[PDB]
This record gives sequence, C-alpha cells and structure tokens, in this order.
Amino acid sequence: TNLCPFGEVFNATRFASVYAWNRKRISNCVADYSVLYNSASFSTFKCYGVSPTKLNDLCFTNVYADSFVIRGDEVRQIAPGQTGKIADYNYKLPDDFTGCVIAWNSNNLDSKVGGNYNYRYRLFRKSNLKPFERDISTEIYQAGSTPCNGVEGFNCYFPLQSYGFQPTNGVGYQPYRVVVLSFELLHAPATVCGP
Amino acid sequence: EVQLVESGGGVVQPGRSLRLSCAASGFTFSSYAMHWVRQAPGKGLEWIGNIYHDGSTFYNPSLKSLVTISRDDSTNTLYLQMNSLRAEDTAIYYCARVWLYGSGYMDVWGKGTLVTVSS
Ligand SMILES: *[C@@H]1O[C@H](CO)[C@@H](O)[C@H](O)[C@H]1NC(C)=O
Repeated sequence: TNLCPFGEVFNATRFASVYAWNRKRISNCVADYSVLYNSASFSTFKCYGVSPTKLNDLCFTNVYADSFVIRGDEVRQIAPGQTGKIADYNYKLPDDFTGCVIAWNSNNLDSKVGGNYNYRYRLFRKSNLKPFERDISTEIYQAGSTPCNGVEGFNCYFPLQSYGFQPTNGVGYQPYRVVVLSFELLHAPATVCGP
Repeated sequence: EVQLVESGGGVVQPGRSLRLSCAASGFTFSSYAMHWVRQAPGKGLEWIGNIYHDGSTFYNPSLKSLVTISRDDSTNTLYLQMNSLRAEDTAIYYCARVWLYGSGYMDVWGKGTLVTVSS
C-alpha cells in the first residue's frame, strides 16, 4: 500500500557522475507513474518495450532506477544499440532493454558561473562495457609504443574527464539529469505494482 | 617556461601527518586540473587525487580518508595533507597537470618527492 520513493530519486539534491551512476532498487511499494508522464518538466521521456500510459496497469519485479548527469547531446546515447563515449565506456543499455529513459535539463541546478566540475565521464576504456556494468575503477592507461613505467615514456593519459558546465553554454552542452527505469516482465512474484 | 616542483618529502613516523607541496611556475594555474599520483618501489603508478578550479576533490576509491587535496590559487600552488600514515605508503609522489579542453593527457610532470615511512 505504500508509495514508491520516486521523490527520493528524481528530486534528489545531488546526482552522481555517469562513470559512477547511482543504482537504486525499488521494491515492495506501489508506484504511481502518472505523476511522471504528465509532468512537463521532462524533455525526454522515451520508453522501450512498454508504453508509458500502460505503466500504471502492469506489475513489475526488480525495478531499478539509474541516476546520473550527462550533457545535452549525449541523451540520445542512452538508448539500446547506440554508440559513443557514454554507451561504450560509461553506461551501456542492453539490446533487449525494457524500461524508460527520463531526462530533463538541469542547467539551473548543476551549473555554476565559474564552471561546475563535479560531473565526469570515462573518456576511454580498453573494451566496451557490458550492459548494466559500472566501472568506478580509475586506473592509469598507456598511450602507444612506450609503457607507463614512470615519466620516462609518453606521458600517461587519465580516463576520467570532467564536464565543463557553465550557464552561458548553448543547449546540448548544458547539464541534463537522466534517470533510467529498468523492469522485469512477470517471472517471480511481482512486488512493484500500479494502483 | 613550464615547471612543477615538489617539497615535503623525508623520513617520518607512521601515523604522523605530512604536507606535500607542488609549486607551479611559468603557467597560469587556472583552466588546468591538478593530479596527485604515487608510485611504490617495485610497483606501477597509482593515482591518488584530482582537484579543479572549483575546489572539487576526487579521490581514488581504493584509499579513503588517508589524503586531502587542497588547491590554492593566489600563489599557484597545490597541497596534499596525508594523515594516519601506514607502513605501505613508502613511495615517490608526482604532481600532474591536465588541460580541461582536451583529452586527459597529463602533459608535464613533477620531478617527484620521496616519502619513506619507518619505525
Ligand atoms: C519534485 O518537486 C516538485 C515540487 O512541487 C513536485 O511537484 C514534483 O512532483 C516532485 N517530483 C517527484 C518525483 O515527486
């Protein structure tokens, strides 16, 4: 009978970076999705494998809310089958993904006049990430034909690069908050239901 | 020209604090992000921390609460406070500089400082 804590997810004060995205397990509650779609705050509300209108009528199990902050033109990369820095090295969605990607502009919270430097993306990884795999490991990596055995060789590249968030930036570079809801369609007893 | 110099190394007791300084000369300290890296004898390089112009400090998940990165922009210097020194922190420390408007290339490096912990 109790409500699901979407307020603790969407209306949180701080979001984690896309390399270290926050995963919250939502279970044992009634989820009212009608306050999400009818809100005009969300610029992107794209659901794969389920219609958003039907979200109230279905009972899910193991609902996951994945929250992070990415820039404006990378929101298209939060989709199945997309390529880019975020899809390959930061946050990968499976090909058989069922769920919803919700993203909204957060320029008035996540930008500072001198530049906000709290959100960082994994610029490079040795291989592409597996679906729903998190890489919080920050490791020094080499450059080519010379090893990273000190300063002696070609200087060693760092994987994590911070976003330059300023309020004067044009759209597409502005901070966008992304919450990815992931569901499972009726296998074990369902714990998250609509009204 | 561009130059990074460090100070604060020596032989100290374990658990006593240290303050390693990285002075930058020849370039404006802004618009670049500063890194602290250490390498142990017989081991490869290990990244410690990052600090930006905002004051956002990012640490390695492997080591927590041992270090504190403190930037200062009046005199273009970078400070590291090391607390609760363990025996395994014997290492050569390096100060690194990345440009914020490019890939994460660390460009010029500090010469390094030696920290030896003993009992
Ligand atoms: C976030 O706060 C606003 C403030 O009125 C509220 O309308 C909105 O429903 C909140 N979001 C959630 C998911 O509860």
